Amino acid sequence: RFLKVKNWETEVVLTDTLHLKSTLETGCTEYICMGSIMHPSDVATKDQLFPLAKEFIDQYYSSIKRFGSKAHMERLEEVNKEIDTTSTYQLKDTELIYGAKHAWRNASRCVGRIQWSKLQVFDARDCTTAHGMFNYICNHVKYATNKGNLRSAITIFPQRTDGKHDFRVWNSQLIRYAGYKQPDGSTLGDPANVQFTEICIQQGWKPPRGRFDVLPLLLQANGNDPELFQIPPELVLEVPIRHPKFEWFKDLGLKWYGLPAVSNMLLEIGGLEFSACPFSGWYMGTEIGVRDYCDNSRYNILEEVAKKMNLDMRKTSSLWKDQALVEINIAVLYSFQSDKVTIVDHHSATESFIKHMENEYRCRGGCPADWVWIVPPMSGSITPVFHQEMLNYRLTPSFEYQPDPWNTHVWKLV
Amino acid sequence: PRFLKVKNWETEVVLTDTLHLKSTLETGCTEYICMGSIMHPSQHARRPEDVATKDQLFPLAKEFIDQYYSSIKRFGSKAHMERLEEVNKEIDTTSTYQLKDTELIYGAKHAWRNASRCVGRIQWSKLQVFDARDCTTAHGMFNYICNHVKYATNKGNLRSAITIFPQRTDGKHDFRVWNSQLIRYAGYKQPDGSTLGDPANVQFTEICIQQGWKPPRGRFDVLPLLLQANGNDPELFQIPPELVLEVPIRHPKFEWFKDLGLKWYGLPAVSNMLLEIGGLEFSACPFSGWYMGTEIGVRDYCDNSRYNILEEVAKKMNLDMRKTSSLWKDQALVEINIAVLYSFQSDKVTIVDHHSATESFIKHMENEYRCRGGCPADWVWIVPPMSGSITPVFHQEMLNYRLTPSFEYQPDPWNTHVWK
Ligand code: HEM
Ligand code: HEM
Ligand SMILES: C[C@H](O)[C@H](O)[C@H]1CNc2nc(N)[nH]c(=O)c2N1
Ligand SMILES: C[C@H](O)[C@H](O)[C@H]1CNc2nc(N)[nH]c(=O)c2N1
Ligand SMILES: CNCCCc1cc(C)cc(N)n1
Ligand SMILES: CNCCCc1cc(C)cc(N)n1
Ligand SMILES: [Zn+2]
Repeated sequence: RFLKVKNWETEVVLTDTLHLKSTLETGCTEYICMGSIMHPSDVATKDQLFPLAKEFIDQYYSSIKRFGSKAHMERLEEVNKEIDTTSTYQLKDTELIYGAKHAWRNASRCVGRIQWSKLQVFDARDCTTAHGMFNYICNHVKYATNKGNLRSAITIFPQRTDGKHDFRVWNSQLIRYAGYKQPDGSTLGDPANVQFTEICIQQGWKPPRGRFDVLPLLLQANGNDPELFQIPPELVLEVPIRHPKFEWFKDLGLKWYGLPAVSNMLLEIGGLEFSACPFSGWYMGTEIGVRDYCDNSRYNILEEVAKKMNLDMRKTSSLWKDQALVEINIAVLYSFQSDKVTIVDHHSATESFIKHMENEYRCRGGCPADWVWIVPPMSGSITPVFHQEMLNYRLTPSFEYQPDPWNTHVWKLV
Repeated sequence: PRFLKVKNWETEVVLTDTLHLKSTLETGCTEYICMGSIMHPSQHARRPEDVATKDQLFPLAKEFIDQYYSSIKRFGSKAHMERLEEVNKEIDTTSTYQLKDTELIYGAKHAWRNASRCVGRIQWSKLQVFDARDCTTAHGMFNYICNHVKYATNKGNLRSAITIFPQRTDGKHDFRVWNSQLIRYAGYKQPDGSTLGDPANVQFTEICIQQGWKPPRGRFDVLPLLLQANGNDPELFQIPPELVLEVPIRHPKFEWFKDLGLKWYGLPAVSNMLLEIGGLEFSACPFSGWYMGTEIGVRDYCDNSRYNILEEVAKKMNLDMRKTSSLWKDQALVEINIAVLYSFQSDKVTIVDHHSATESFIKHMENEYRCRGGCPADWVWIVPPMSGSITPVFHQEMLNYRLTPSFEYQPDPWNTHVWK
């Protein structure tokens, strides 16, 4: 069986055979599409783990042209031994690297996947304490930041065992700014992080109470209560935002951090669950300029920018929001480029994704892709992905969402 | 199971959908694959190829009549049972049946109500329905369409309307409007290789010329109507220009913008879709409303395989066009959409910006969840093609499913018509 996808701007048609390899739910049914649901909705038994592990080992030995080899059969046998005796198993280094890259390659919501095979994998499965996690994460940040010449990386902590000894980074990203609700109902800093800021303050963090306080790391090892650590400031690269034409823009006092690093997701490889696996790349400009700065629930600077632009803010149909949004996004890109911090604009990024997508169809039989997430949050139809049909399905290895740790952790102190 | 929630991530409002339990045909998606960005994911239809047997048509007829009599707090009433028996005899003796005027109006309005790709549906029950089922010729079709266009245009105070020509019978006698919209501009393949006018319409424009249309060969030549009645060869008709309201595009600050010489028509009137009610297929059912500005200014003017005028606007704005990261395309894109909205509003032609339209749709969703238990919506199509996330629909989860009556796509008639 085959499925065709068409680009309505170029008329190119690609043929997806890879979707036959999926085996997890999309959330949709034959009569309902849930393609726009954010999350369409504790450990595997021995019998469940066996075929998951086999499927992965089979896929890895196939990836390296060794399917059916004596080394393939011996690995299968070895894995079955571990599951039988210990109810789990341990990946080889080569399998871990392969699995981490393919979770990225399989990430249907990610437009930056042309880069998937250039991922630096840091094996942290020997870590046992939150201090050790802090060390590993500092090394990751320093390596990935590379003085502005950003390099993709992931650090992988010990896999889940019984579910009572999970490793977790409680932060949603490694570097994010604090948010403080004020008595008058206003918000200082990032409104998205108000809740996590409260948790930190409660654990003993002394907040500077400013607009751009880098949050501390809150790190949990082996199921223990999480612990606070301050990332050394010299490892946090930041970019002050200015505009190439509006000299007043710098007077907004805006800045952002250079390294985007998701730390709250779960990496599944061969049925094993890596609940702490922070990974980092580099920014597409609209992530900061459209969402981070201009979401109503975020920094929400459209009004102030539009005021300084003297826009007619009485009618929506003046498109003052649209005009201000573009300029903010110009500033963001000009600022990172001036400081020689890696960043990609949404036009360049989506153009590379189409080339990546077509290469994937040729060499792999397809490329699962989430149009709802791939299309940038501004100027959608002037990017090539808008006109690109895409098929969404779930391949494993994969990155998965997981409950926030403060909703499931049971505390131990006092 | 028997309820699905959708969340708005800006407001945290959650809505609970039970209406999807009434969905009739396949979305194309499965457990394992989502086809939500496929233009035509499914060929699942309610009636086969053409002239159905009794056991194929009657169950669909009964379902629609049942739904209509339930809608008006009857069901099982005397008139409902007689209507069932009347449709039964009509199918028995003609292999089809005829809708009452009330059923036809109910069906048209509910096809619009069920149109998951339409952001305009808060207006769904305010639709003027012109019954053109007595039409027999392309000349009569022309007369019906002129009246529709004049009524709908209403000197700029646009009014939504649909004109419904006779239903399909055996599939060799279809009524068709060959135009994709009642009013579009021609597109001309130039000798060097470029394209003059609207590149979307090059094929249709060439069919028209091949049918004896004499093209003025300009950038905004209103195409003729190409009308097909009762399966005969289609015939060309020129819409009287006084019925075709147009808006010259100017900009409220760039005085040079008018010198671009751009304009657009006021009336968007889709004429290539198929209206399905109770198993009956109306292959010619032109419907019109009024524009959301982005439809002209983002897609019509700025798509690559359309008018592609970002280039010119950008030069005149003196933007840096060396690299993409200057966002010169984004910047010109905004100015063009400002001009369009300013131009329509200045001439008092109905138009809605994408901020107002998406706000109305969120309110329409809330209304529909409250009274109907759900609202089918296609996020891929509802979210505007610019500034997506500063509109409220971007942050609104939506469920998509296929309710009947409905508007369906159908093949372009020149791929299927056997000429005489
Ligand atoms: C290298 C440059 C990269 C770029 C430009 C990029 C870009 C993006 C963008 C724009 C999104 C949408 C995120 C949002 O709007 O919140 C995204 C999502 C995602 N990316 Fe990439 N990314 C990059 C690297 C990576 C790497 C290295 C990984 C994993 C090793 C990764 C995995 C993911 C995943 C799992 C998501 C989905 C996150 C979610 O659903 O919340 N990406 N990426
Ligand atoms: C009254 C104001 C209306 C507005 C502002 C509006 C807006 C829109 C927009 C922006 C689209 C996306 C189409 C595109 O981007 O090409 C659309 C699609 C659609 N609308 Fe509405 N619409 C209106 C009236 C109507 C009416 C009166 C009907 C039917 C009686 C209708 C039925 C549909 C259908 C069936 C589609 C899908 C068409 C397709 O897939 O090509 N709309 N509408
Ligand atoms: C591939 C993609 O589905 C296709 O280009 C769609 C996307 N969303 C759209 N949305 C609207 N309103 N109009 C369109 O033509 C499209 N095109
Ligand atoms: C409701 C909707 O699914 C939600 O707002 C999505 C839409 N598309 C997105 N696309 C990206 N890249 N990031 C997002 O957070 C979202 N949010
Ligand atoms: C959930 N989205 C937040 C940030 C997503 C992301 C991740 C990565 C690795 C790079 C990037 N540019 N963006
Ligand atoms: C492919 N759709 C083109 C036109 C869509 C449309 C239809 C109607 C009735 C109104 C509107 N504002 N837009
Ligand atoms: Zn789907």
